[PDB]
Amino acid sequence: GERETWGKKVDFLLSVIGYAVDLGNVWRFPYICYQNGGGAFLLPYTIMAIFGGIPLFYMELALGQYHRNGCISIWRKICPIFKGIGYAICIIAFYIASYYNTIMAWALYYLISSFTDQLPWTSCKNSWNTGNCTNYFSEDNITWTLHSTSPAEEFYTRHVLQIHRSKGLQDLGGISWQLALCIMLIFTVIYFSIWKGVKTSGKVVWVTATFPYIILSVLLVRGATLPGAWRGVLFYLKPNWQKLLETGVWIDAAAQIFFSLGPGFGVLLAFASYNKFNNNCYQDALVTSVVNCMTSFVSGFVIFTVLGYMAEMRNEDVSEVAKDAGPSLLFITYAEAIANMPASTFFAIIFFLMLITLGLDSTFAGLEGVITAVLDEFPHVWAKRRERFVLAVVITCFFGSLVTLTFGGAYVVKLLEEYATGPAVLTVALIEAVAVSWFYGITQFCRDVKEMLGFSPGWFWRICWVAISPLFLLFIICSFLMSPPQLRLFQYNYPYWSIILGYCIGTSSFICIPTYIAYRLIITPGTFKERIIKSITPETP
Amino acid sequence: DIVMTQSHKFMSTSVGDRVSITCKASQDVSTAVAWYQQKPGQSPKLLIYSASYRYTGVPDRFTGSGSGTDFTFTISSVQAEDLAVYYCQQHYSIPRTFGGGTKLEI
Amino acid sequence: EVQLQQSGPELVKPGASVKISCKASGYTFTDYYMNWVKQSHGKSLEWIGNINPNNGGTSYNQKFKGKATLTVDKSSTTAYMELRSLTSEDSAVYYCTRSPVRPYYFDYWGQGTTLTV
Ligand SMILES: CCCCCCCCCCCCO[C@@H]1O[C@H](CO)[C@@H](O[C@H]2O[C@H](CO)[C@@H](O)[C@H](O)[C@H]2O)[C@H](O)[C@H]1O
Ligand SMILES: Brc1ccc([C@@H]2CCNC[C@H]2COc2ccc3c(c2)OCO3)cc1
Ligand SMILES: *[C@@H]1O[C@H](CO)[C@@H](O)[C@H](O)[C@H]1NC(C)=O
Ligand SMILES: *[C@@H]1O[C@H](CO)[C@@H](O)[C@H](O)[C@H]1NC(C)=O
Repeated sequence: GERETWGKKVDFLLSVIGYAVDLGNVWRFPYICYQNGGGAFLLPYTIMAIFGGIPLFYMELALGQYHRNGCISIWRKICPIFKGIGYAICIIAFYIASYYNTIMAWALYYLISSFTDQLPWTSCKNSWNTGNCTNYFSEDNITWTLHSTSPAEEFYTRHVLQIHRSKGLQDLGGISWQLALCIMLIFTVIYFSIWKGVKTSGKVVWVTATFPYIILSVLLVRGATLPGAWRGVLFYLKPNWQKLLETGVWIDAAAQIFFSLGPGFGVLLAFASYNKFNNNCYQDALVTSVVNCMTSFVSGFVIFTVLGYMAEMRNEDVSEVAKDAGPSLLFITYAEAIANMPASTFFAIIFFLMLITLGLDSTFAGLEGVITAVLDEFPHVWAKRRERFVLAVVITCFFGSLVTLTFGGAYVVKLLEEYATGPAVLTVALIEAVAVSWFYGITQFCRDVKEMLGFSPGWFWRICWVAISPLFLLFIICSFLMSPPQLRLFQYNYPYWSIILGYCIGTSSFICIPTYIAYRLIITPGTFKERIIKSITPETP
Repeated sequence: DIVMTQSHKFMSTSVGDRVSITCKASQDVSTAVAWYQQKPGQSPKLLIYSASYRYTGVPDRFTGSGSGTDFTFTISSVQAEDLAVYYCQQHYSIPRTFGGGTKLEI
Repeated sequence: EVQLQQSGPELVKPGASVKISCKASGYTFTDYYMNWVKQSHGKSLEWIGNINPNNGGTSYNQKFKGKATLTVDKSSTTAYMELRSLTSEDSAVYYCTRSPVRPYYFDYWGQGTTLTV
């Protein structure tokens, strides 16, 4: 009687779809599709989706629907030895919400600054740029200098970020009041849209996750008809069969699909924890996976048609203009691609709003997962008033992101995106998968799926849950632990101490699970094997 | 990679007449084509970039036209010093590649 | 007014290594790229690699992965090219050209590296 149920069946579907879509399929997926094998990227993408995303998604959805709990205390009914996975998920999601909200802050500042008949980043002639100006081409009579930069580039690095004022990661300079007020407004929006629960989430997703689709569609309509759109699609579909021989393309496709579906994060548990008792979760997982894949595909088309248009109006070979990886692709390149076209105001506004809501829905999903997990873990003093402990986590995440709002926050947000996410979430996901697959009993899980839906899955899903997906996850994490990356951003390299701190942050979340099994022994005295046999099998419901 | 073929090295047009030479491109390019000269023994020098924009410092004798796949390098009535070799360059894709070039006889 | 100096002729035993020089004078060396071209005995031109003075980057050709290692010496406005694992046919004339970022033409060249084997 302490749980709840969604308003309808489409509400949970749209909420999980909004959780499955983010800026990933907007910018990271197409750049990967071009760099990592060209048009020949789709086949390994589909392979890794069938073998790495759908199994995890189906398993987590079914377990969350049956057990009706979060991701912290849900192991009391499954396998209580890995309860630290819950707290690891909480702190991981704290890191994620602290670094992600800065992107929405950038987007909403772009929105609030894009209300003018002449966009402030179209011409370099403002009171902040330097003598290194270089207007959009419009001609072939100019010689671009290495030190010369596009007007939108210097706008993004000198007005919305003030990044040149940062003399290195050792110092920070100062917080920007503009971005501070912007992220404060976005945090108030998140709270006032997440206060009640899934009853309000299912109503706000109707406009939160559906509005991006119409914006993407009108952008595709605008792009696919301009002179030069064909080169974009040709480059997006031109295969390169030699690339699939290297393991790099395969592991990058695996990482892309795993981050696009995002399982093992502890939010599918909370979402399915409100679904009906015997809803068609198999259909739900399949539909969500295909919708996420199709969204990534159509977003790749949308970005690459305008990239090809820009490459025909400017010099060709989008590979050169698509130099850097990150939000700079949208905030600099696509920014100019939109600004140089007629009706630039409305198009920039709708694009910025689409990015804003594609951030907000994912933030909603993550915070829902966190609050539901903690409420299921601590229902004694909490769970009576849900409006409390939500302001707590919102203020904590805001004061954590405060360190990113500084003038040199791009480096730290890219660091948090690169190291705090991948390894921690991958180890957590693989550990919970081998727990619910090797310790809880895959035969018990199949019998449970039978009891819920009405027919047990075939041997294919069985071997995918037992053999394919664990090997897949460990292969990803081992490939990531094979080549230590030395990344950079905006002509600035990352020092070695920055790499050590990134390793520490990316490991301060995996060291969270052993302290639970350590504290399990002090409070409960006795032999080790007794606690092992008590924590390998679940207790009474 | 990118291959820019054209006529042979011997086939050319003598002095006084109009000299038009093309250079076949593998893929399609918008305007990213450039031509060069090199006297036998010396270093190659730039003539025209973007296939139509002559670099600052060349006489009006030089002309560039053609786009897409067919690129016309039209010259006419060369002087006693315009005789040289002419390769076709592009700016499409890494690695950039030149062409075969053509003589100028007589 | 803008002259670029290089090395001269060198007949070297096959298997050894030669370091080519490229002087910059006339235009700001730290503002444009520094590429190299490979041309055989009266044959076509072929691009070799790319050099950036700010960070010493190198986007080498896939056909010259190890045939030439490229470094830059911004103090003397010079950029070397470590030519290791040389054979007889790789004894070709080279050039040091300036090039702005993405018009990709070669304004001023050198004097030709008459490398004999
Ligand atoms: C066993 C428990 C854990 C032990 C400790 C693990 C600590 C790991 C520290 C970070 C390790 C490397 O971290 C990981 O590096 C890879 C490889 O570049 C990055 O990956 C990045 O570059 C690769 C290049 O191939 C791209 O394919 C990929 O899309 C991109 O994200 C990941 O974003 C980062 O998460
Ligand atoms: Br690694 C990793 C693993 C999974 C994901 C999912 C998958 C794709 N769709 C959105 C994304 C959700 O990312 C979040 C954003 C805000 C949040 C949050 C989580 O929790 C607290 O607030 C991203 C990175
Ligand atoms: C362009 O930026 C560089 C960065 O160091 C600076 O040295 C140079 O002075 C700038 N150009 C002008 C004209 O100021
Ligand atoms: C650009 O250069 C060309 C030379 O081919 C010249 O004809 C044209 O007038 C120039 N355009 C300018 C300077 O705007």
